[PDB]
Amino acid sequence: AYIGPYL
Amino acid sequence: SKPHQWQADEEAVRSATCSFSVKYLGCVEVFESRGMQVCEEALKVLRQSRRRPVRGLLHVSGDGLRVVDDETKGLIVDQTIEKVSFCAPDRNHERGFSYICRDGTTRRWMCHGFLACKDSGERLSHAVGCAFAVCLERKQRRTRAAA
Repeated sequence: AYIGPYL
Repeated sequence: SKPHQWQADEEAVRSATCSFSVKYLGCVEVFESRGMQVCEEALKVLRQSRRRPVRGLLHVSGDGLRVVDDETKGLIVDQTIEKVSFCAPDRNHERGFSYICRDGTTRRWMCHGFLACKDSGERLSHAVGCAFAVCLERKQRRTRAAA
């Protein structure tokens, strides 16, 4: 996705 | 809504001062609160349970999501965005999302769920999606190798 679901 | 108002909100978060309507379901108990697979199921729990959804607006300001109803006028998720476990949109299959907080001040791994009011992945998704941007604007997040 962006930051949440990854970073 | 294309270059006009969307350009504003996209910057609001940058300066920490945005917001968008929504029906924040509530909160549930979990054994993770640190992932995405838990959010997909967590939201489902918010329904099966008795976590009636609010009818107000999410106070997003690139610092901490402070969802508040438009009836009781009370803060539901009074947590910092930098401290919270962050959010993770279900699967953008129907404009669904869900936050998560590792205990902190919510007892334990408390999973959260909130379905966008307008429902169009263009109010909370991109709004809060950037809310964290201000937190780790330089992608300080340590998930990959990096260099």
